[PDB]
Amino acid sequence: AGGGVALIRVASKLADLRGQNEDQNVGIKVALRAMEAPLRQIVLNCGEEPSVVANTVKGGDGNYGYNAATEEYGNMIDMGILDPTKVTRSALQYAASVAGLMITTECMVTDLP
Amino acid sequence: AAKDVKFGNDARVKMLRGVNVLADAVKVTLGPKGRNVVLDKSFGAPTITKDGVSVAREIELEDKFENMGAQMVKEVASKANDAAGDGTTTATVLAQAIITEGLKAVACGMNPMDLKRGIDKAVTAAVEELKALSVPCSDSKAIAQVGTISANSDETVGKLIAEAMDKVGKEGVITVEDGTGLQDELDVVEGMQFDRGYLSPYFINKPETGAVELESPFILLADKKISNIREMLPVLEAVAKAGKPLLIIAEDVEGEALATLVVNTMRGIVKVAAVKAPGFGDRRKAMLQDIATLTGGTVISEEIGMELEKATLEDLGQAKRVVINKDTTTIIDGVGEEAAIQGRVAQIRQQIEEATSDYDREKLQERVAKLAGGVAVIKVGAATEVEMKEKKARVEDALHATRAAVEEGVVAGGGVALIRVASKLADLRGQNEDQNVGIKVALRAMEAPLRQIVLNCGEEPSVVANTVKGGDGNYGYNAATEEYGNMIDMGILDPTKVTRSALQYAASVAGLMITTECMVTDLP
Amino acid sequence: AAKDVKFGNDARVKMLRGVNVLADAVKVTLGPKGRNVVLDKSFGAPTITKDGVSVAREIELEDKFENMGAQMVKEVASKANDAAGDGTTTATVLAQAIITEGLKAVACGMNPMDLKRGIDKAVTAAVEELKALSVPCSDSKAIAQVGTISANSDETVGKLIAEAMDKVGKEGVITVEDGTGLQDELDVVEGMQFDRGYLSPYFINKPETGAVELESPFILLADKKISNIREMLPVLEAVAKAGKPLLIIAEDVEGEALATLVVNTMRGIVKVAAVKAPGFGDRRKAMLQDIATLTGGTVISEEIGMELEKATLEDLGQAKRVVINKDTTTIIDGVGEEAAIQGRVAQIRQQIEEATSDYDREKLQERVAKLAGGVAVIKVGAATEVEMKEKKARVEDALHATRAAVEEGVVAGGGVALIRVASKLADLRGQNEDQNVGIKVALRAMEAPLRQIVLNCGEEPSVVANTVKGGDGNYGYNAATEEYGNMIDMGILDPTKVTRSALQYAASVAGLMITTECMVTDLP
Amino acid sequence: AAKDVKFGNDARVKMLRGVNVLADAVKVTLGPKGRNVVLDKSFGAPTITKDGVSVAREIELEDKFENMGAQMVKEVASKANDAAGDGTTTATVLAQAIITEGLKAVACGMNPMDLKRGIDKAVTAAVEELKALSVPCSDSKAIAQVGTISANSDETVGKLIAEAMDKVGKEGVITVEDGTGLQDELDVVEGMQFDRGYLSPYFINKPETGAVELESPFILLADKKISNIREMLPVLEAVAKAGKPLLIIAEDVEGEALATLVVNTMRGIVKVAAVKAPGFGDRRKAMLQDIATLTGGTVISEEIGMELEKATLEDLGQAKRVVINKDTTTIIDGVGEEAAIQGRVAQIRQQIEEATSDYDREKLQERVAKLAGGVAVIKVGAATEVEMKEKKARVEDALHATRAAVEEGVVAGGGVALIRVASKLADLRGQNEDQNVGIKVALRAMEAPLRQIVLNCGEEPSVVANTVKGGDGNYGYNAATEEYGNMIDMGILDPTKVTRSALQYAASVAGLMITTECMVTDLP
Repeated sequence: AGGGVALIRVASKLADLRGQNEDQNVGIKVALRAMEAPLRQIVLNCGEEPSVVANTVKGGDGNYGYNAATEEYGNMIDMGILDPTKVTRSALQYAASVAGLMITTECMVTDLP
Repeated sequence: AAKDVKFGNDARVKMLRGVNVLADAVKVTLGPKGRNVVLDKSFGAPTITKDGVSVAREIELEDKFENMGAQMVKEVASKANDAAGDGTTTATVLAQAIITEGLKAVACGMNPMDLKRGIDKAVTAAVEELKALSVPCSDSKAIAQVGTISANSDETVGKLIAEAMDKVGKEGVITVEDGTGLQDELDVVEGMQFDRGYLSPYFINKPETGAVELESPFILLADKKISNIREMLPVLEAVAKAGKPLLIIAEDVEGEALATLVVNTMRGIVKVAAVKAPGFGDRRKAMLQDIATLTGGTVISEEIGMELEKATLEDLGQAKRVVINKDTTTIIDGVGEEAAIQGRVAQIRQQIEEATSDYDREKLQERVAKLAGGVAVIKVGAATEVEMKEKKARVEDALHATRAAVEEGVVAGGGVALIRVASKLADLRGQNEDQNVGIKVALRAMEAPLRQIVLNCGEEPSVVANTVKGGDGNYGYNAATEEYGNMIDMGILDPTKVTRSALQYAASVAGLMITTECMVTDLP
Repeated sequence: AAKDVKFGNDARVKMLRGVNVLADAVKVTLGPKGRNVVLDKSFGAPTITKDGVSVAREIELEDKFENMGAQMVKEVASKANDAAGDGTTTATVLAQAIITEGLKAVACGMNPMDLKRGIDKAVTAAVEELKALSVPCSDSKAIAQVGTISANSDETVGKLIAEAMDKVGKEGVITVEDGTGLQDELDVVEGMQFDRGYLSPYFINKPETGAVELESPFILLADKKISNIREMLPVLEAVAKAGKPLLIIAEDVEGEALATLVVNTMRGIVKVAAVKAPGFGDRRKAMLQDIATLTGGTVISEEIGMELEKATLEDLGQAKRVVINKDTTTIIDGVGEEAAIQGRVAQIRQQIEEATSDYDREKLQERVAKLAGGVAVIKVGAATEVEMKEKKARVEDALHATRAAVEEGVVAGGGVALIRVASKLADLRGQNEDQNVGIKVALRAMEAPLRQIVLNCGEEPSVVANTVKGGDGNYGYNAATEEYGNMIDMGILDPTKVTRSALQYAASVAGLMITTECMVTDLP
Repeated sequence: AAKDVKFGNDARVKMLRGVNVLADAVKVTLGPKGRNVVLDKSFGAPTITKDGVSVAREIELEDKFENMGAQMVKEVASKANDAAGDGTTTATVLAQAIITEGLKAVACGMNPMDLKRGIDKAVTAAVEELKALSVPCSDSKAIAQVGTISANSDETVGKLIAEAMDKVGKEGVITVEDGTGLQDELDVVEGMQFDRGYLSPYFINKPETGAVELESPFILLADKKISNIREMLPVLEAVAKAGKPLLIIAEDVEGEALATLVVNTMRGIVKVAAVKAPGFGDRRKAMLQDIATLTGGTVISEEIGMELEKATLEDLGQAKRVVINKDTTTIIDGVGEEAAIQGRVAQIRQQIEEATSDYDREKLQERVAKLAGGVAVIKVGAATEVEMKEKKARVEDALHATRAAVEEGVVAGGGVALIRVASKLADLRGQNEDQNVGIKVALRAMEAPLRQIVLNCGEEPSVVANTVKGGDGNYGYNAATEEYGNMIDMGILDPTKVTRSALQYAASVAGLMITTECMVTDLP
């Protein structure tokens, strides 16, 4: 399902996911909260409240989501708004990759101005 | 002195900046999850508080134009508190919301006069819709429930107020005093109340309530304007000997008489308070004699030929206690004889029969009701002094809220009554598009109190506001428990009078600021 | 005046900065290897001290917001000292630790209201766990041991306190005085104590203890509010002739009467002290007569018809000495006759038999216990005057610590009781993750006192804190000897009351600061 | 290079500032009472002009973001001029008006996407209403009248254009040339025109019209992409010997071939111009052979096996004159034989009969119409050379306006057609209130051209705009005579195409700027 609903749908299913310690648990929630950002941004550009739409999409199940073009809710696959699984997967993995590197960065070296 | 004059947008942004500083400082205290505000003092440690009235009082800004902005909204917000006993915070956040979106619409290019008219129409409609939503508070069961809720789920306070109102009536006079032991008391005494406050703020010796309180005072009664204190000298010196305070009930106290009394009391030479006599014209002189018979004194009028220089302690009336608000004076337990008081009631009660006019009849009925009705005196008891003072505070606040509930009923609390009303007026329109915007500005502003409460809880205001609007009636969001449901059943309610007053006073000043094109003040 | 208003993070970092300056200045004195703090004076040489109370008192910052921060925590920290007799330093370091990690968690994005609730739950649990760890202090052997430890291993002080408490009881009144020779003394005299402190700080003539001390004073007793000093003139002039100080026990002393007395005493014309009468209501008037019979004077009430203008030296009661704390007044060796006092005891003891209610019975038992119980008077002897003053100080401090030990027992000292308790609450959770963080913030903060003590020794706090947590019970690190072992056996212990009070008062203000969103103060 | 990035309001006010500087500079020239604009030059005296196109061209701002604003609107405004032959000034004032009120509404808090959609709906409706108001221009009487009005009331110019269009048809090709005497001429010759402009601006040798003009040129025809100039060397050197210019009609000319030709022509070694071949795919190769037969040359394709290195002057086609616009190429009086041309027409005319598809039939009809239709050549005569050049300019401008009138008719001039249309769409609404505002923004913007014209006259725009709206049809304000009346009868009219194009292109860029949230440019 497109319009960033696949990410928020997946994120809602992993509420019980935990790690080996509390810092890892926070790391999990940081990632799950971040998966709402694409949808929330799309909704913000429409001029609607992201919190309200994100909350409504999470309440539903499956490919239910918010059609940003028509500003109506419904099945995103039936409405013809979909991304290839490869682009959503790649986008998430590559985003998380660099975020992990920057989070674990303690030093930077560059030329003087 | 030379002035600084600003115009239009340049002047409006200054006021907006000013009211934002006041509103933002006050609105953090709103709701059950309200935040603390630390108010500094010159001596000692700072005051930590969640009281929006206490916070508001301190707010004064350096920028002259910004200050004017804040002081304008702050004045009308306190009138809501004087009228209904609550809603300073609520009125300040409502004012901010109307002003912010209003002044934005003025910069948009829309007509300020139409924006104001649209806001006023939306408020007028909202107040009527608010009365429909209002649940009455008639029987003494409901009076107890409202008093109980207002005193933080203390059934003893609701019991006290219900019993007190049962004695002297719903519109009767009730006063709270310090107890003399563990158990509470309730006594009816010869007393009176009239709508005339103190003539100067510097008579106040109880800054918490903001009222003058004199114990075992003498009461001077004079049908005349006291401008000079030279006439008062023989009276004031006679009062000072017995070691008791004084209450001046005259036509007025102006200039040098008022200024000298303020200096004498503030330094602490002789305790005194000055108030105007009730009413005006002929009925003023009639009501002055009611007080004289009640307190057991004598009226000193220039007409008959009696001077203040020749007055003595015997002419002065007396009582056990008196209380004076910004716009109220109360006399508790008068020394006057029962024969004289009952005799005066018989005179006025006969005049009701002889009365030809209705207006004449109605005013005579008010004079006997004040005199023959008396005053209820609740004495709050507790185990220790700290518990007695804390309980007494909850009784006074519950008594104010209960009165307002009895007058105009109660509505759903936590700012849901305003958003409920606002959702019902979606189809409300005006004469033109600028007025239509003015209406929507007002309806959007009515969500601000709830949205603020929800923000202080740490939840998303949009989500909660949207859910409350979806429902009907007294359905709302309980900010304390963070659960939805019927707000009246859950025991979260405001008197209709406080919500109404808060909205009307907020919209009043917002309308004035929106329609302001010029500001004048002294140079820095 | 115009105000400076700050909000949220901007306001919180100001308070954090302020409490850090206070805490860092005070916490260097903590522990047996505590460091010196040099406090400057305008005249003479500076004061070198290791007393956190003396250091704290001086702390005032230039930045208005930072000062507010420091003055907030400083107020509640001194309440722990007033309640338990010790723990200002400990409360200040605990407050800093909770605030630092708390305000960090607020910047993190976590809910301040949940953080506070988690802290409070952790403290409530910690206090219960602290009571379990507490070793009682019942018999007079244990009372001597605690007094001995508190007086720096002086067995003579423990012997004195044990014998004193054996005379008047555990909850009885004990006072320390200057000796008249080498050998110590202990005498029981007709006296009383009640929970009413001085009405103004400027009556204090002993700034070390911070208390009013009057020798051979007269005692005025009046059942009335004394607002004007005009009524006191004939009494004050009569007192001045005999050349003795005065004690005012009235309902209250307000405004001009209080202000004028403060000026007269401070200049040094006539020595006077003012205190409220004990209790309130009807029992206040009963307890005023207990003092009158004890001191051998007469009550001056307006009800019977007695005025302060007509009072004479014969009506005034008298004693040998009186002491007045921030919230306590003590009367030592009253002049009143044995026949009158024993007669008054017989009256009240008969009323206990006639008492229908339990509450009425319990208060009557308190009045006879105060009156018939008397006051123990320890007179500390020594060879020279310097040794007598130094010993007397150790007796007073040991007496405060011993009292607190008798009330709530003793726990392991050197900050190990807090870390021991904290290790036991690892599994403690709340309703949500923000509360869980709040709990861990509090549990981590309980290590701060020990970690600070270890830091002053020059050892690694992490290593010692880790080793203490590994052990069980009263096992801990002796900071003096730098050896591990049983802290109670090694003679390093705090009264449970001081550790409890320090933690609760520290957590109180930390909770308030964490939940603060706005600050208001005057412009610089 | 490092970039300067701005967002939202901060970025929008920069664009608004930029388009205001362009618009204000250009809009002073609008109307018959238009004001002069002095454009500076590095050498010689400045240029005084009332041409908004000339003024616009010069506008470039220092601030990078402001410049972007101006350069955006300036690009789309010139497209209206390229399409319809007029309306750069009009489009710039319309753009300013939509942008100013649009960006204001964005700062209001309204949705930019809805504002744009409302504007577009208003324009779509306006264009349809504009077509209804449009008076057709069909017969040759009306064609003369429009040409006469466009040439400043010169009936000789209208006569020339009417006769020219009567010869080659309404959609036929017409060209203007310098006369050879006093009397005018009109001749039809073998020629063609196709929609392919110059490949680089630096071929332009007539900067007034902004077009390439070559006299007695050779014409190279190649069915290939010419990237390298190494292949052209034997051809270019052969052309240089005869002392004549060259026209390159290839598939494309890219990179080094184009860059080297631009340098060679600009320095003035050999005159050359490069253009793409008409169409694409198979029909491109067909139309290249039409030109070869017309001009009397040979096509050089890689498919058959012919190289540009082996090409000679005989293979090159030839004509008397050629003209090349930004997006048009015209070939005038081809050398090709009448037998070959008529033979080629017979071939394609037979293919129309053999054509199975409609699309195939329609495109074959276009090829014969271009080839067999020919080109009209108006030669403008006058007494002196100064009069001949001035008249020739008026003929070309009148020919552009007449063309546009024949295509889509004519509407009332002086900006009254826009305000007339705008008054008819008062009831037009959208899906929500933000779209409704977007509609009104567009309708209010349509008054700007008239209001500007009236302002330049020195009259009050509000008064005139209000009077024109009150009337109906083609009633309007004649800015030249300062009298009201029927604008079509008074001889003040624009082609419907220029008013339509100006409005659509203005609304296009305004919609883009309104919906812009970010800007990126190089640092200063």
